[PDB]
Amino acid sequence: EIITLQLGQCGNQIGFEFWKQLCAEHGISPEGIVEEFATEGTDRKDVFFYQADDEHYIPRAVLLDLEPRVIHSILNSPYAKLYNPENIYLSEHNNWASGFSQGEKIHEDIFDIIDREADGSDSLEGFVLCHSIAGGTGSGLGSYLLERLNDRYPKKLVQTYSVFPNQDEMVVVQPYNSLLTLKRLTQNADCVVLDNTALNRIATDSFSQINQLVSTIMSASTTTLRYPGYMNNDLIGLIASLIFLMTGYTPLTTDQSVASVRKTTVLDVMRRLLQPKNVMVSTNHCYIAILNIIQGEVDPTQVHKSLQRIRERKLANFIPWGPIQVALSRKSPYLPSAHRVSGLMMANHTSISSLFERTCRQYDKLRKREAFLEQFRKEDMFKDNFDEMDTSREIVQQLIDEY
Amino acid sequence: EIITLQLGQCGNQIGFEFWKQLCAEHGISPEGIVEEFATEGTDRKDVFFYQADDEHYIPRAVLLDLEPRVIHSILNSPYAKLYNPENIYLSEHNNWASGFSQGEKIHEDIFDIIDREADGSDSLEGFVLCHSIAGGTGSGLGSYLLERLNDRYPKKLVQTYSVFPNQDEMVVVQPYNSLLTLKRLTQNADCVVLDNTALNRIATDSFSQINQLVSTIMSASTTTLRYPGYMNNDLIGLIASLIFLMTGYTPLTTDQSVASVRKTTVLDVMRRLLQPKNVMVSTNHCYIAILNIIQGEVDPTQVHKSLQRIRERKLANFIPWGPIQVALSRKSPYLPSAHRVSGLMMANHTSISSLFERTCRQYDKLRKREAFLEQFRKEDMFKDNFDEMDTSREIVQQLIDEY
Amino acid sequence: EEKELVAHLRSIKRYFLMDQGDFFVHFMDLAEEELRKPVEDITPPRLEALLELALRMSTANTDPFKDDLKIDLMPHDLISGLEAFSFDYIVKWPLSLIINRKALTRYQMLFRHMFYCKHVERQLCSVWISNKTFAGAFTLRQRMLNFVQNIQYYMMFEVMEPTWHILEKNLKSASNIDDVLGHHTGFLDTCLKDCMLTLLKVFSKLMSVCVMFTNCMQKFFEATINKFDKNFSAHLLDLLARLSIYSGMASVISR
Amino acid sequence: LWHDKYTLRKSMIPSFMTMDQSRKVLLIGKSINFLHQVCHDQTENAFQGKIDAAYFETSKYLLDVLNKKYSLLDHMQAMRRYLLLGQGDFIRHLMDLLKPELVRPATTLYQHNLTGILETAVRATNAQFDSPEILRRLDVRLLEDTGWDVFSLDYHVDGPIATVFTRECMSHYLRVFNFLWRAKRMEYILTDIRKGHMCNAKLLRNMPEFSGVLHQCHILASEMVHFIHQMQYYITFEVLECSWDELWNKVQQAQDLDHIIAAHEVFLDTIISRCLLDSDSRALLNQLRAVFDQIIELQNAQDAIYRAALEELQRRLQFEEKKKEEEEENKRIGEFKESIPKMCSQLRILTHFYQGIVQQFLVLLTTDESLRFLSFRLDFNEHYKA
Repeated sequence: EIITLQLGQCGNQIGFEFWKQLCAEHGISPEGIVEEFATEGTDRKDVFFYQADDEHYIPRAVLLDLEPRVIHSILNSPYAKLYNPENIYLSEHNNWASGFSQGEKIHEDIFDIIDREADGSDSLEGFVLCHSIAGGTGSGLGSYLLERLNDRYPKKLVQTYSVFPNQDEMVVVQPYNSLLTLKRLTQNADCVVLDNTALNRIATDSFSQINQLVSTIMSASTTTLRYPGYMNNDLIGLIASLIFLMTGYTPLTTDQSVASVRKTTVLDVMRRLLQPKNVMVSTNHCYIAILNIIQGEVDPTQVHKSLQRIRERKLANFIPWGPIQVALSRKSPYLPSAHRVSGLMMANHTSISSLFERTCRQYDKLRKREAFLEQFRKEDMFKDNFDEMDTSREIVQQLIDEY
Repeated sequence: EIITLQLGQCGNQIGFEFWKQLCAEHGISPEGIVEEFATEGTDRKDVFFYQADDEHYIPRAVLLDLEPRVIHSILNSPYAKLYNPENIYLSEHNNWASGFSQGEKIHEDIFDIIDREADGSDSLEGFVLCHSIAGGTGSGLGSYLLERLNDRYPKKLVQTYSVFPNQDEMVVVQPYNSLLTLKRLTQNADCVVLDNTALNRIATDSFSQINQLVSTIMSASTTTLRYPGYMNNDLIGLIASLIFLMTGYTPLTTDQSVASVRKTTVLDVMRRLLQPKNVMVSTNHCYIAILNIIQGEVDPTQVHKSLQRIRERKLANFIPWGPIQVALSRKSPYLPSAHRVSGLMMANHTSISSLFERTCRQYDKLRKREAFLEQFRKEDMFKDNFDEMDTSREIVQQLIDEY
Repeated sequence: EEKELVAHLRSIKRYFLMDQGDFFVHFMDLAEEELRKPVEDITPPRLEALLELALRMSTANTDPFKDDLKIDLMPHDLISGLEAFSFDYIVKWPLSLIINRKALTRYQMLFRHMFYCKHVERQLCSVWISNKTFAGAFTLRQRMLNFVQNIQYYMMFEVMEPTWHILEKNLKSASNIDDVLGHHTGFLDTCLKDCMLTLLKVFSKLMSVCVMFTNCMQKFFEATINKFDKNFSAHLLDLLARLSIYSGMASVISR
Repeated sequence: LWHDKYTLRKSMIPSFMTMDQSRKVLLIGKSINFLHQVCHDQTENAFQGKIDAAYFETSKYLLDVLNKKYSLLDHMQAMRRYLLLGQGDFIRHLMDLLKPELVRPATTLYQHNLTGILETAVRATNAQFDSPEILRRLDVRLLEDTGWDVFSLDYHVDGPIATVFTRECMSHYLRVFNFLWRAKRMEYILTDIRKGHMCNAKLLRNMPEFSGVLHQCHILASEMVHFIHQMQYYITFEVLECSWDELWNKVQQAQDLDHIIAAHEVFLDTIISRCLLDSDSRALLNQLRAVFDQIIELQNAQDAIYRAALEELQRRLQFEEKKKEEEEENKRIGEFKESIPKMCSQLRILTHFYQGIVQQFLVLLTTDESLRFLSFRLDFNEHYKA
């Protein structure tokens, strides 16, 4: 089992479309009813859903937000009735310090909800977090929740889908929020970086479609856990096989781009997952780990041949000081198999360091002139000084040095 | 297996009608579907096509062009959906120097496409190039691609169908482009000369029909490779048996000229392939090599008798310092066999030298007065000097001397 | 059709060949502490009460034949407490002619060999969360975990998944029982050949250092981690050596 | 069950049955006795009409059960495509995959490795669309040097169909398969050399001092590829396509399975005769082997002259790209020009001996009649014979 903590407008939407994808996959009706064709289903549902006496299924989700508008719109959607009104929380009434201050203020009810959800699962495995690191809501609230959660639950995993601000496109106060959120991520987060720049780049070459792609990534990541097989039957198995990450998915094709039914082997897919173009995020930098989850018919002989050929062709580079993985799953029996075989890749690669070097460069490009610090001084945390900022910057520098 | 690189308007069309002929021969539907009557086919398809999971077949073709209009029209044809949109490339926005400069500029994506196509074939044998040597696009782009390909892939064949400018009919800057393209062809090309003058002469005695004939020549050249038999089961076998070339095809008859169903032996065909009239291109000059591929029913006794009689009649002349070949194939089981037996001839003959002597004479007729060099000086390659031109001219002179 | 056999063997792959990890990830999670005790100290009425529960809670609940799993603590290990545990299965007369005691201990030999590799990498992966808050022991854990994950993927998606798919098809073209008895014992003597079960006893000693390494890290030294590296890497270069001299058995090196 | 267990007793034949009628009963009895055990199946002037009535029915039924239950004909065609290289498409891919293996000595060769390669070829080429039964018998065998001397296909056949091949056709096909394997690698060598020259002149076309000796490397090739590419045609039309046509013509009209054996047995006595694998044509084949050897010695004396020119070209590249000393290399470049006339005396003495073994080869053909069609193939346009 698992819980999802989505914050800010970004996280709220991310959750909306993630649950849309999930209910599509598992044959869950918009109202929580189960379709007749899926009555005898074999798919495991406990992982993301828990059924109710009324036979309806409820997501293990909690909605958090500093503002009402987004969630109010969500509850006007056809999927509104699905969520649990008890879990959803809205502030009665864009800065990280303010977000953390509110988090300190509204500890009690949030952790009440979290405890209630936790006690309903026998074998909870970890946490899932969806948020944006730039905006005031996501950054600060996620920081506070991560801190108090790592404190509260020292034996549960914490996974996040953190969305990073666009850089080629010029939050004016993004450097501070990003740097602080990164501090908290290093200091508490167990383990999926995301950026609007490269994401929209691949989308080209509304937020609805972008986050549909993101939800696709999340669902494909959690597929095998959802669909038990032989190997990789747990999230901890995933994490151990890799341990910051980046992702790529081959069949990112429009509903109109099915006309080119290209004979898609496993070799061509796994190859495509390697190119920098498909890496959805934007010094002979090299890899640390690679995982490829493959959906559809697959012959392990083909997998071995592809691995052999790629190894000989040396299209990849590895650390000199240490000695990939190809897991196979099964598609949901419901969504059309427009793709003969499909592939998702999650990897750890040193080049990601550059991200922080940019943000650090951004942050250093402001701290020398004290820009937009007036609001921060208002909050208690930065009321006296900003040693928090210095510690966070040095922590990020240490991480970059370690990479 | 094989790849096709077609450049410029000439090459783009050439490819269009070549693939039209291929799909007609192999019973491939315009959309890439396979007809019911051809389900159990024995013809080999991997050579020019690779099938897809959707059961459709995709050509191993790449479209290149400095201008969009031609390919845009192609994609409005009934055959549009057949091609691979990924491979097709169009410049976002008539000189050789400009073409080569762009080639230097757009190296990365072109070779990305080429590598992707190459890695999908186990036993790639060589390359096929279709282009015109006069226009700015074909000449320069083919030059650049040939250079960087011979550099990249030192173990693959490079075959071209180069179209030469009309001379009896007065590209004003054709001499420069032709001379440079010839330099590159000698310096990198493994092995089919083509001219509009004699081609249209034989056509008489639109570009659609001319290039239909050209595609006929190409397909008849590749027949036996497409249709495996006993001998000549590889392109390298072809090249070794001959090694500049010229071509001729006997049954070049209109769809209206089938009324004269002339009893067509093998002897009469192979004889007809010898005359200068049928040579589609325009000092006791003699031959170097002759190959005759014969389609339809054929008795090797007839072939031996024809060879004996022609040898006795001494209708041909050979080199005094060195010691032909008649290969047989099978027609596709689909296209009507309006011809009882048909013949295609590819030969190497010394007279082709004259071509260059004309172009050299053309080029020398301009370099003495510095005509239309203003645009060339613009590009980096000819920004400082034109030593490239001098080296190319001397190389062509050396080739003529060698002949 | 009646007292079906093909729908009766899939109820064995679910438990013996470990095709469903939803019943294991939930069973070892319950009976872990009560198996590390030495043998002749655990009460069998307690394990059966834990097996009977681990089924119905997991996704193996949708099975007509789940009531035929019995615990059978064997005397001798795969030549205690944990290394002497294995399921046992009971069938009626008509289906017994196919799956008998001669061809069920073989199902019980190639299960323990897959419960042993499944047990070590369940704990060797567990030390990964203990160290997640002295820094050179991680690069050895990466060398060990990436070896057992590379044996299991070879033992499930290369030997027991392809050979089973043959048997499913090889039973539709059967003409008599004297052939079904040929395609079954023809499936077992093939698995025990492509697996290391039939010698390669260096595998047993190689897994011995891995469990010891997890133990050492379970007590939380700087001079013993480097000893295990020289010890474990020496046995691995022996495994890759003998697995090369063969005429599959050659594709394991690429794994 | 055909060659033995039945004997025509010359002593106990009644006088009122002619000696020919006594061989139609021994053939109707044998046709029914053999139809039961091995095939595994169970069912005056009026006297002469009874024997023929029992003949034109039993034998006509023996072929039906031997073409529908065993497909005797579908194996003859399939045993030509593979065992006689009649496929061409499949043997092409099979010679590209065995190249990295057979170059090693035979001691390191083990049969269990090659089968995976053969199985790969049958899957890639057009031979995949084929009857699964006949593909079950096609395997490899290891004759008992180099990997190109102990490899050969077998296509073992046992059962009722084994009464047509009888362990002698399988001892004759392998006697043929060697001559078709040698004449197939001696051709893919000569299209590799021709492939080298098609890349040679595309690199070192800037050294005019080397084309003088490089030219003799081309002419000797094109004079050698003719003799091979022509004899390769005599194998197709004069041996395979002609001697097989006289077999499929005497099968669609034959019957009683004893006009089939005698039509397939003589089909292996002309191919042995039209090829030079006879007993009294021994002086001819050993003469051909020498020409087969001179093709290999060219490949060894070519890459030496090929590589020695690429080294000197590579040094000449680096000797000027890093600097853009001058006297210490002109002696190296100067001596390199002096080694050229040494290599020229190789290709001048290798050619003058190659022509001395071909002009001797032709004289041996004028010896026993179908060979005359070969002397015309080689001596076309009378380039030899002065």
